[PDB]
Amino acid sequence: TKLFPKFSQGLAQDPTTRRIWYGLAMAHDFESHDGMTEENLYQKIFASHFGQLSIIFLWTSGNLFHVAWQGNFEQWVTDPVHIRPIAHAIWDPHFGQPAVEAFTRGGASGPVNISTSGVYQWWYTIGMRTNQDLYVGSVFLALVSAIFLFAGWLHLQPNFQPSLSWFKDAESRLNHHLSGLFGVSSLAWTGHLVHVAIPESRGQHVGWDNFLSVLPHPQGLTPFFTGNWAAYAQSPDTASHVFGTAQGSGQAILTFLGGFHPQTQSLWLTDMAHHHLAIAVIFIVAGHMYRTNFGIGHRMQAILEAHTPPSGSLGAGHKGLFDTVNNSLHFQLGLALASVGTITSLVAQHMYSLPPYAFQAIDFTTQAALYTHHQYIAGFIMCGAFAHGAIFFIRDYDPEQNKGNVLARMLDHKEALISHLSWVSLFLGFHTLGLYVHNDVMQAFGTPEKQILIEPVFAQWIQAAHGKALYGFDFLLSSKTSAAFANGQSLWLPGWLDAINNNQNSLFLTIGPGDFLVHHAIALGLHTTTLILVKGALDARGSKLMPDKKDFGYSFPCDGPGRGGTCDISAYDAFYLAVFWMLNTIGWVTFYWHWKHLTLWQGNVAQFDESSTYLMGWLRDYLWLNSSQLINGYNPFGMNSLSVWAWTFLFGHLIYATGFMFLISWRGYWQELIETLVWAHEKTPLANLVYWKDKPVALSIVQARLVGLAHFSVGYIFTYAAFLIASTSGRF
Amino acid sequence: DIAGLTPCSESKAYAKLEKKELKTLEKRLKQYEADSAPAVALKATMERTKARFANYAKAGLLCGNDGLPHLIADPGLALKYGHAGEVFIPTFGFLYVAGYIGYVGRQYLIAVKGEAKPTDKEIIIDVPLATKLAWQGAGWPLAAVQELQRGTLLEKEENITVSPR
Amino acid sequence: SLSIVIFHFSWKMQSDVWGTVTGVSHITGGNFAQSANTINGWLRDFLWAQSSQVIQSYGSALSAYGLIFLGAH
Amino acid sequence: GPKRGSLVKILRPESYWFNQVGKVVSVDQSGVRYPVVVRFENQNYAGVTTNNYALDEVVAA
Amino acid sequence: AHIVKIYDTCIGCTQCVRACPLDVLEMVPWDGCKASQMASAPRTEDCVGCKRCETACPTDFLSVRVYLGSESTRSMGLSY
Amino acid sequence: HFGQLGIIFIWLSGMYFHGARFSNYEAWLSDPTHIKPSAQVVWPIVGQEILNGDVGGGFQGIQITSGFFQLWRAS
Ligand SMILES: CC1=C(C/C=C(\C)CCC[C@H](C)CCC[C@H](C)CCCC(C)C)C(=O)c2ccccc2C1=O
Ligand code: SF4
Ligand code: SF4
Repeated sequence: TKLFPKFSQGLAQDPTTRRIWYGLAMAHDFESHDGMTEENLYQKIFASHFGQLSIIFLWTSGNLFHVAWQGNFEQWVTDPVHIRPIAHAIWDPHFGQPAVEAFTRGGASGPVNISTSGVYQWWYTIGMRTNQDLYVGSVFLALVSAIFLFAGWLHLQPNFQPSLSWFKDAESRLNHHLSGLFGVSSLAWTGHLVHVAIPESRGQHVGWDNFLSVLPHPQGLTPFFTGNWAAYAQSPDTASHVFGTAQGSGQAILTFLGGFHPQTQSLWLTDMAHHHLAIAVIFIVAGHMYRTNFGIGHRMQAILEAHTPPSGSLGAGHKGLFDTVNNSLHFQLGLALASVGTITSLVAQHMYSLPPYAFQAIDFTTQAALYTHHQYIAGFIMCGAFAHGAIFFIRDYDPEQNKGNVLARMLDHKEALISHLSWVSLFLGFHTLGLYVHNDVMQAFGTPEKQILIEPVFAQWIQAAHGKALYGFDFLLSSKTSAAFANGQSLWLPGWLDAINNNQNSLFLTIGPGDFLVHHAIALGLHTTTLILVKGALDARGSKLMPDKKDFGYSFPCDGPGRGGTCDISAYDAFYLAVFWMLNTIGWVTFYWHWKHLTLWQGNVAQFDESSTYLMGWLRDYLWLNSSQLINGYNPFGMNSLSVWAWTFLFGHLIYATGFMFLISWRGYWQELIETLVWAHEKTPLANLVYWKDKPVALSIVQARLVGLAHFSVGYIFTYAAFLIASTSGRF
Repeated sequence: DIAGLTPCSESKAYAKLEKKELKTLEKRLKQYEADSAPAVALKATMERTKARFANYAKAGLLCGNDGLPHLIADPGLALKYGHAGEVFIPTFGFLYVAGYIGYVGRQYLIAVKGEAKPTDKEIIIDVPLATKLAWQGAGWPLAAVQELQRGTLLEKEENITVSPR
Repeated sequence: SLSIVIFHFSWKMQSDVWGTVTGVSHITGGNFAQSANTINGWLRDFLWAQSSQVIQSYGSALSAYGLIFLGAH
Repeated sequence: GPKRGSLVKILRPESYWFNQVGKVVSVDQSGVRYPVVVRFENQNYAGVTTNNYALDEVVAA
Repeated sequence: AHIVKIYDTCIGCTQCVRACPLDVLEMVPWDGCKASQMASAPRTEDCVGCKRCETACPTDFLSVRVYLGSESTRSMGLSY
Repeated sequence: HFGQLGIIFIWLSGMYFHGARFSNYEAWLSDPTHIKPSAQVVWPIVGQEILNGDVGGGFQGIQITSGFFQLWRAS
C-alpha cells in the first residue's frame, strides 16, 4: 500500500484514484492529521505564516523588477497623460507579423502588454523616479523574502520549537501589536514621507547618499521644542504648484486644508503626513492597556466577566467566553477573515471616491480595475469567514462553558433569526423586481411618462448635510449659518466644499431613481446571502430532521435517499450554495459602478439616468452597445490589440459552459460508463498488456461539486474582466 | 422646488417630449382614412394621451430635467408640501387590505383546525364557513389589537423544537 | 442538437438564398461562407448582428417580441 | 402507566413528536423499557403515526 | 469497512436484516424487546453503505445506523 | 384517444372561425403580394393596443405565420 496521502494511512492503502484526489484535498487540514498535538499544530501554523510572508514579498519584488527592467517609467514620469505604462515583454514563437506589429504598437520597440495596475502612479507618487531605484527596491525586498524563509526553518528546528505558553499568551502580543507594529509603523511611514517624498514633490531629489544633509523644514524642530506647533503649518503649496517641482511650492510640512491638489487632483502629501502621524501617536498610546508582567494593566477575564448586564437580560453576559476564544482557533480565524473583508470593502469605497494617487482618476482603466478587484477579494473573504465560523460550531464548540451566556441565547432564538431574515429578503426581492419590470413594460409600450421614479430623498438629505448644496436643503454644512460651519470655516471646509462642488471628480456624484433602485437590489443581495450563510452556520450542530448531524463533522455528501431524500444537507453544502449568491451580488454592484462611471467620463450622464431605470436600457445600451469593439478585436480582415481580449472572452465562456456539465450530471451514470470502458480496455487484444496502478472510478459527490464550482467561477470572472478592460481601454 | 425639481406643469422637457409624441402620432395617423376604425382608434388614443398629460400636470407632479415624474417618501415632507397623494395613502390602503386577507386566512385555519378532518377541510372548502368568515373579517384591526391586549394571539413555549433549542 | 441545426438552416437561407431581385440582393449578401467557419465570426457577424431588430423593437407592434426575449432569458 | 386511550405529552428531544402531545395506545404491564405506545395524527418524515417511549419521556397532558 | 451501530431500541423487527443486500446483519436472541431479538451486524467488511437498512428500521429515532469509512478491493464492491 | 381527437377538432374549428371573422383574408386574396395575413387582434385596453400592426389591406392586428392563407387559396 503505496505512501500516497502520507498523513492519512487509510487512504495510503486505498488502491483507487480517490487516494490521489483526497490526499491532495486534505493536505493542510492539520486538525485531521496523524498524531496531531497542540504544540505541533501551533508550530505548524507558525511555519505557515512564514511561508505566506515570503510569498507576498517575492510577489511585490517581482513586479518591482519586471517594471524596473522592461517598463517605460523614466519616460512616463515626464508626461503622466499620453504615456501608457508597459507591463512586460511579450514573447511567443506563434505570433505572426500582424500580431507582433499590433502588439508592438503601444509601448516601445517590441510587443508589450499595457499594465493597468496603478503601480506606476503609486511609485512615482511616493518619489520613485529612476530605474536604478526600482532595482534597489526589488533586490532589497528579495533579501527580506529569503530572511523570512530562513526564519521559517530556524523556528521549525527542535531547539526553537516554541513553547505553548509564549504561544497562547495574549496581552503581551496585543500590547506589542497595538503599540509597535501599528503606531511605530505609521510613524516611520510619515518619516519616509516627510524626509524623502515631499522634497521630491518640490522637484528636490534627496537620496540615501545625501539625505543626511537637508532640513525638511526651515527650522529644525525648534518650534516643536518650544511648543509652537503651528509654525510647521505655514506657507503651504500654492494652487499653482506644478507637481514634482519647486514652482508653486510651499514650506508647511503638516497641513490640513482638504480638497485635492488642483493639478494632480490628488490630495495633499502634507495632509497624508499629518494623518499617518496622528494615527501613529494614537496607536502607540493605545498599546498601553493590558497587564503584562508589571502588575499594572488589565485583566481580560475580569473585564469580560464584569461585562454582564443585570436583570439577567443576557443571563451570564460574557461568561465562559475568555477561554472558548483563547482556545478555539476556528473562532479567531473567522474573526480575522470577516475583519479584513470589511477592510477591503472600505478600501475600494474610499479609493474610487478620493483617489489619493498622483494623476489618479485619469486612467479610468486603472480606476475600474482596482475597484472591482478589491471588491471581489472582499466578497470571497467574507464568505470564507462565515464558513469557518460554522466549522467552529461543528467542532470546537462546548455547551457547558458557553452555557447560559449570549452564545447559548443565540441558538435559543435561531428560529426567529432565520425567519425574519427570510422575510426581509423575500419582500425586497418581490417589490424591487416588480418595480423594475413595471418600468420595463411602460418603456416597451412607449409610455415613459407612466413609469415610476422614486427619489433618493434620504441620500440627498445626507449629501446636503455634507455640504453639497445643489439640492437646496442647506443645513449644517451647506448652511453658512451653521455653528460648525462658522467654527471649522478656516481649516479644511474651503477645499472640502470646493472639491464637493466640482462635478468632475469622483467626489459625491449626484443621485437619482436609478441609484435608488440599484441600492435596493444591493441590499437584497446582501440580506439573502447572509441568510443562507448564517442558516448553514447555525444548523450545523443539530437539525430537527437530523438531530445528530454534529456526529458527522463538517462535510459529508448526503444521507441516503430515504426519509424522503437527503440531497446536500451539510453546512459545507450550505456554503457551497451561498457562493452563488455572493457572486451574484458582487457582479451587480460592479456592473452598476462601471456603467455610471462610463457615462460620467463620456458626458451623457442623462443617458445613464434615463436608460438606467429599465432593464432593456441597461442591456442594450450598456452591454450590446459596448460589445461592438471586442467582438471586432479580430475579424476575417485582420486583428488589433484587442484580439486577445476577444479570445479570452470566448475562452471564459467555454470554461463556464463546460463546468455546467460537472454541476448537473451526477456520479452513478459516469460510473456505469467507466465500467463498460474498463471492460473494453482489458478485453480488447494487445491492450491488456499494460496495467495501471490506481483503479478508475468516478468522482465522489463533493469532489465533483467542488470541481464544477471551480470551472463555473473561473469562466465567469474571466469573461467579465476581459469585457470590462476591452471596453474601457479601446474606448478611452 | 424641492431638492431641485419643478412642477411637471412647467418643465420644458415635458412639453418637448409631448410635441415629439404628437409629431409621431400625427405622422403615423396621416396614413389612414378619417372614418376608418383604425383612424377613430388613433384619435381616441391621442385623446387619452392628452387627458393623461392634463391629469399629471394638474396633480402638481415633480419632474426634473428628465421630464418624467418623480415621487417623494417622507411623511413630513409630503405633508408639508401637499404630496400625500402619492405614497402615504397608498401604503396605508395596502396595509389595511393585506391585514384583512391575512386575518381572514388565520381565522379560517383556526376554525377548521378544530374539526374531525383537518386534511379534508383543507383540501375542500366549506362555503358557508368561508362566507361567514369573509364578512366578519372586516373589523380585523380592532379584533387583532383586542387579542393582543388579552395576550392571546401569541403562543406560549410549546412548539416543536430542534434538539439544542 | 436541434438548436444548432435550426441555426444552420436560418443562416444559410438568410445569407445565400433570400433577398430581392434587381441581380439578386441577399439579405446578408452572402457573409455566411466566410463568417460561419469561426466561432467568433459566428457569434458577432450572425448572432450579435441579427439581434438588432429584436433588441430595438420598442414603441412598435414588435415590443412584445423583445419582452418575451427578456422573459425567456 | 396511565390507562389506555389517555393523552400524554412527548418530551424526548430526538423524537419527531418532541414537545407535542399524543394518545397512548396502551402500556405494557410488564418490565420492558419502553412500554408506552403513543398514536399520533401527523406522520413523521417516514410516514409513521405511532411511537414507543419509556415512562419518564412523557407527561400526561 | 463502513461503520455500523445498533441501539437498544432495536425492536428486532428484522427489517434491517430483511433489507441488507450484503448479509452484514443477522438477528440474535435478546430480552429488551418483546420480540426478544436484537439485530446484529457481525460482518461489516461487506457493507457498501447502500443504506437500505437505515431506510428500513422503524424506531422513531432510527435504531442501528451506518457510517462511511475507507475503502479496499473487498470493500467498495467494484468488479475490477 | 377519443378525447385527444375531440380536442384537436376543437382547436381546428377555432383556427377556422378566427380566420373567418377577424382576418384580412379576402383582402389578401385580392392582393397577396403586399397584404400580410393577420387574424389575431388585441383589445383597446391599458396599452396593449399598440400591437395592432398595420399589415395592409386597411387592416390592423398581428401577423400570423401559420400559412392558412396560402393553404386556403391552394384549396
Ligand atoms: C464527467 C463526469 C465524471 C467523469 C470524469 C472524471 C472521472 C474525471 C476525468 C479527468 C480527466 C481524464 C482529466 C482531468 C483534467 C484536469 C484539468 C486535471 C487537473 C489536475 C490538477 C492537478 C491541475 C465524474 O466522475 C462525475 C462524478 C460525479 C458527478 C459528475 C461527474 C461527471 O460529470
Ligand atoms: S448500509 Fe445498511 S443496507 Fe447497506 S449493507 Fe450496511 S446495513 Fe445493509
Ligand atoms: S434495528 Fe429496526 S429493522 Fe433492525 S431489527 Fe431493530 S427494529 Fe428491526
